[PDB]
Amino acid sequence: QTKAGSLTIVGTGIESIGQMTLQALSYIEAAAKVFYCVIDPATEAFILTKNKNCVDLFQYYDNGKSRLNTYTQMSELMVREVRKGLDVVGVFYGHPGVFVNPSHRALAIAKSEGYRARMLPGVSAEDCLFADLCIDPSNPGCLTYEASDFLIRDRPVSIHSHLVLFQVGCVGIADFNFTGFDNNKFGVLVDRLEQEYGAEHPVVHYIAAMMPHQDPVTDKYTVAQLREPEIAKRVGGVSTFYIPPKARKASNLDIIRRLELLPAGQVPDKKARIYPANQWEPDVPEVEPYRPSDQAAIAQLADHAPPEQYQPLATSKAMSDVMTKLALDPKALADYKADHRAFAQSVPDLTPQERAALELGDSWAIRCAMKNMPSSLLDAARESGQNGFPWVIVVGV
Amino acid sequence: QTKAGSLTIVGTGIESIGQMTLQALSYIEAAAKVFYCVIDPATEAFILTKNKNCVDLFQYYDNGKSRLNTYTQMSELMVREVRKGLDVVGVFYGHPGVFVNPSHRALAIAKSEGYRARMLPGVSAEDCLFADLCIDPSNPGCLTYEASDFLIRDRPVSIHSHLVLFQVGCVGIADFNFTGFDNNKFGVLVDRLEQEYGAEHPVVHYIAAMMPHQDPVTDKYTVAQLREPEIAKRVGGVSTFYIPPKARKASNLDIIRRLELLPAGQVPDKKARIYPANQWEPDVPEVEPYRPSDQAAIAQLADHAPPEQYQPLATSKAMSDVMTKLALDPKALADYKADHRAFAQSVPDLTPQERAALELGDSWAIRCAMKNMPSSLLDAARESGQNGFPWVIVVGV
Ligand SMILES: Nc1ncnc2c1ncn2[C@@H]1O[C@H](CSCC[C@H](N)C(=O)O)[C@@H](O)[C@H]1O
Ligand SMILES: Nc1ncnc2c1ncn2[C@@H]1O[C@H](CSCC[C@H](N)C(=O)O)[C@@H](O)[C@H]1O
Ligand SMILES: O=C(O)CN(CCN(CC(=O)O)CC(=O)O)CC(=O)O
Ligand SMILES: [Mg+2]
Ligand SMILES: [Mg+2]
Ligand SMILES: [Mg+2]
Ligand SMILES: [Mg+2]
Repeated sequence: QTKAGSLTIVGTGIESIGQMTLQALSYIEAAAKVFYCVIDPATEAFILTKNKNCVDLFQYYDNGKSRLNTYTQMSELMVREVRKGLDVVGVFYGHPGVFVNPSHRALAIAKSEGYRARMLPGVSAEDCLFADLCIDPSNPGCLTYEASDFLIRDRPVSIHSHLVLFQVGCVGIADFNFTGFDNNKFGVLVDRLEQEYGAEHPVVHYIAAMMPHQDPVTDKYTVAQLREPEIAKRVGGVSTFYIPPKARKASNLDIIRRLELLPAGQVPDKKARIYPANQWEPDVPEVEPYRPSDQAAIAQLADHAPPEQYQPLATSKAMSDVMTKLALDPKALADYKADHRAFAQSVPDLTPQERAALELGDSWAIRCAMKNMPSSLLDAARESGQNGFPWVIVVGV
Repeated sequence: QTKAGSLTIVGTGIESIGQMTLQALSYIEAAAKVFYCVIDPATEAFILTKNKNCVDLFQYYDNGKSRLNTYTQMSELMVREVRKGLDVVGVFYGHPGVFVNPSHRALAIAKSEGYRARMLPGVSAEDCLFADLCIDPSNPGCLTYEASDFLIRDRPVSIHSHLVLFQVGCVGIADFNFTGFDNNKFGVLVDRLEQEYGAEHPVVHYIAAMMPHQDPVTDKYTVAQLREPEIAKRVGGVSTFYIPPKARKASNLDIIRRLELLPAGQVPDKKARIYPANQWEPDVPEVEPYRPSDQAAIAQLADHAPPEQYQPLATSKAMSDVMTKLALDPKALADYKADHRAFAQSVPDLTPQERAALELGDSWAIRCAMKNMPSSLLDAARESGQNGFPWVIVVGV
């Protein structure tokens, strides 16, 4: 049925220790063997306190050694231990599948040979970028590329959307050196940005803080300023560029008609923007945070009561404790998945409904047991024909 | 100098409890007041065990009430408490700035009025998508849009890169209903996908697991199949689409020359792919994981030793403990930032070098204190002219 051995690949996030997820920590602690690739030493020291059997993958880089040969070796070290029947965890900084080769290789090999294989997501450098630069990828869309790939494959830009470029400090480099990369082809990237955006358009040099007390680098330059030797020298191995839009894109009349966004009149202007505006975009006008409509909405707070169809939390200590244990104890989760009914029978202090919900394991049953559903909602809701009960959208266009 | 009151906005991730970051948890526990917007009840119950003063923001939605008026109210509830001098935490599921309006509004208002304001990144639905579908945004680039915005602004697609569309279950809808959205304009999205990709191109319906024991939905359909009523009905409020590339893009000869990727010969073919290949892409041929070059690299593992310029961890329990405390205790971090020297003096058992590094607070000093730097590296490295010491790149194109 199920052969011995598994591979779980997890992330640490970017900022030391704090940006690791609770589940990444729990799998590191439970593992028989840990392999890791991180930048900062505080995160390294933290990992070594959590498991007695760790190996640093960074020792498999070398001067003039092809990165592809290093990545083949990193992946094989992990899969060898999986073949021996061990529960193996690989750890990469940030998100372990965002701009990472050996994680995807090791997982695909493990899966093809019939072992359990999973990647757990983490916080990427792009996630940090959205938080520190105060932008949302939804407004007005986001394009993300590797800088060398961007140039070699002539990947398209959209002047109306966000652009994010990773690896701007090693344009055209296939190998490794411990002292760092000589970024002498950086001018080729700058020529492309001049062609697409113009010499006076802004580019933001972004470096997320790796230690908890440090501030991020968020330095705006013109495309032309990147040609200056003193500025170009600041771009290194953990540098990312953000290039904001040049203009606002107009609406399509045919789509406005078919989606019925009309009172036989007209919608707002393409530059009638929702507060707040993108502060990096050139010549962006100031947007009013408290318009008359905003003021009227705030005035309604005084007499507000929860709507009749709102579903209040109504659970117990015993149920909350078991759901927390399933999220934070990998051994308990494996036991539950192997036999829902046996596991559910063994949990003390659960109510009859709570016990029945765990026996089934269905999402809607568990939700039903933990939230009170009013009669007004169920009379209008249409339950059978959950799939159609989680509706929490927090943005509008 | 510094007025009373602060706003910190944090995320919970997508999968219940486990995908919260260690720092998000620590700020929730330290807060004077917590405001939250989450989908699953186990995460809600968990938050309420961590702070005694919480408010559910979901109660400010209502039937036929504009989402913009709800978002104005959500933001004002948070900022009102900041103005009173309290340390306030707002909590949104996933990443709190990815497809979220009220977080960016509240933070911008707080910052403009002179209060401390910060967003901490979290794990988004797109982060989960990369992990569960086994793709990397770097290969071959990624475009991300809101589905209604995609249609109304006629946003461009690239047939050679990844495409991700959020909010495919509420095409054209500006308001709210507790029983869910009537997605009767879904056919308009399908027409656009047919125009761009063709009727037989794959589309993956993705729903990340929200509870720890459930599997994700990863269902492939043709564009044509989305017109069938039984399939269209499965798309809801937590549905995202992934559309894989149609073809491989060729290399630019001028860039190959200027980056010097030539031995007076030729590079690999545009479909000479690195293992593993994208399994969702149509008519993708099978790629060999163990080529002769892979086999030779693995053979070198037997006689491997760490290179002479490798930097081993060399720290102490006292130093590791303080760096962990700064990441996990917001009060300790604030104390350290207010007076580096006073804080550093008060930590017992630190060595002279460790103590001096904390007094300074500079990244390179702390790194120097925790890692042994060999003489071979420093003779070639060029320290002064760290910025140019973190070089850990884990992918090649
Ligand atoms: N502290 C930091 N700030 C900004 N970008 C960073 C960074 N650390 C790494 N990067 C980006 O990531 C590239 C290395 S690739 C590894 C990325 C990592 N898995 C992640 O999830 O983000 C760098 O060249 C840079 O573009
Ligand atoms: N469990 C899930 N699986 C896939 N997509 C999801 C999801 N939950 C939310 N989404 C996506 O997010 C949209 C709501 S917008 C909020 C997104 C959230 N802040 C995040 O970081 O991901 C949904 O319409 C859907 O496109
Ligand atoms: O050639 C294409 O197909 C790509 N663009 C063509 C126009 N490109 C060129 C560019 O990036 O400048 C975008 C544009 O400028 O309109 C249209 C499309 O999305 O299919
Ligand atoms: Mg993690
Ligand atoms: Mg253009
Ligand atoms: Mg979080
Ligand atoms: Mg096209």
